[PDB]
Amino acid sequence: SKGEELFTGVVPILVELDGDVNGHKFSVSGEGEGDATYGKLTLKFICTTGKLPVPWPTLVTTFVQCFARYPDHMKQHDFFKSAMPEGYVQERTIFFKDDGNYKTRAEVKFEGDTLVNRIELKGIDFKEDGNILGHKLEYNYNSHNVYIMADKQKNGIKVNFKIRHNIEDGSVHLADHYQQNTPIGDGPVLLPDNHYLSTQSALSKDPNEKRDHMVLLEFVTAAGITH
Amino acid sequence: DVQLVESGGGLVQAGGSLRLSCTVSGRTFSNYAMGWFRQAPGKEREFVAGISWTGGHTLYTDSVKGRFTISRDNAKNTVYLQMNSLKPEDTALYYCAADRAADFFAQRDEYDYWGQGTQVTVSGLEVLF
Ligand SMILES: [K+]
Ligand code: NA
Repeated sequence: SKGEELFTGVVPILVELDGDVNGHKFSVSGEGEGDATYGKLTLKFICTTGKLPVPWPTLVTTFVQCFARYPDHMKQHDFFKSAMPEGYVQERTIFFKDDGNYKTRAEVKFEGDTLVNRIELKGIDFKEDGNILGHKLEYNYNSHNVYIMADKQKNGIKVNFKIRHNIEDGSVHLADHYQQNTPIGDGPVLLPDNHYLSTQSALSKDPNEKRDHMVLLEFVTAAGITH
Repeated sequence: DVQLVESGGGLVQAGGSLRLSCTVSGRTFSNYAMGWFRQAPGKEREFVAGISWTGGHTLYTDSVKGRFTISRDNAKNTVYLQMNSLKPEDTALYYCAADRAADFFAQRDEYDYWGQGTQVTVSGLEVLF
C-alpha cells in the first residue's frame, strides 16, 4: 500500500555483488532504473575486479522482482512491494545440471530514494572445462515463468523455476532455481495465492565500453490468476 | 471450500478419443494440485493422472502412459484429461480430485476434494466381417 506507492514512477537501482566461485573471487557493481508501472528494468553491470570468471548470463537471475507489473486484479498478491521500504531477504540455490551450484543471499531494500540489491554468492563443484567456467554460454537469454507460492510457516514465499541457457554447440544447459523470500521487518504479512511472473530478459553490450560488462533489460508481468 | 464439476464423458468405440474437463469453483484454482481417478463398479478408485499446480510436473498410472494427457488452464479454472487410443478396459466413472498443493509437484493420493464423476464407456464391439 504505502510500499506499492514507492513504485508509481521510475525508481533508481543499485546492485552490488561479492562472489566466489571455485575459489575465483570477483565483484560486480550495477546501476539502472525500474518502472513497475510497465514491469520494466534496465541495468548496467561492471565487473570491477577484472574479467568475470563466469558467464554473464549465469548471474542474470541473481542481479529485484519488486519491479514486476502486477495487474490490478492481482495487486493483493504482490509480496515484494508490500515489504518495502524495509525490504526482504532473497535466498537461492541454483543447480547447473551436471555441473556446480550457486548459493546466494541478497537483501533488497530502499536506502533513501534508491532501491538496492546487495548480494553475496558462493559457487562450488564446477568443472573447469564445463559450460560455466569454460565460457560456453551464448550471450543471450530466454523467457521463463517464475512460480511463486506462499510459505506460511516462514512468513514468506517460496519460488521455483528452471532457466534454459543456450550453449554455443546448440545444446541447452538447465539451471534449477530454488528461492525463498522473507521480509526484513518483523510482523506477519499477507501472503499471495499461487501465481507466476512472466519474465523476459535481453542482454546487450555498450560497444564503446572496454570493461567486462552486461547491459540487461527485463520485462516482468505477474500472471496466473483468473481475470 | 472448492467444488469440482467433471464433463466431456460419453460413449466411444475402442481406439476412439475423448477429452474430459473438470471445472473448479470457489478458492483460487492455482492453489490446487489436480488429479483424475477412475472407478469400475464395486471396485476402488484408482489413480489415473496428476498435475502440479504449475502444470509443469505430471504423473500417470502405467496403463495410460502415452495415451492420456493431463493439462490445466490456471486462468480458466479447468483441468483436462485427453484420452486417446481408448480401450474397453478404460470404461469407468472418472473423478476429478483436488488438493491444496504443498510444493511444486503433482501427487498420486491424499486428495481432499472430489467431483461426482463423468461416465466413460469404451465399447469393445467387434465387427463381424
Ligand atoms: K527457449
Ligand atoms: Na491432503
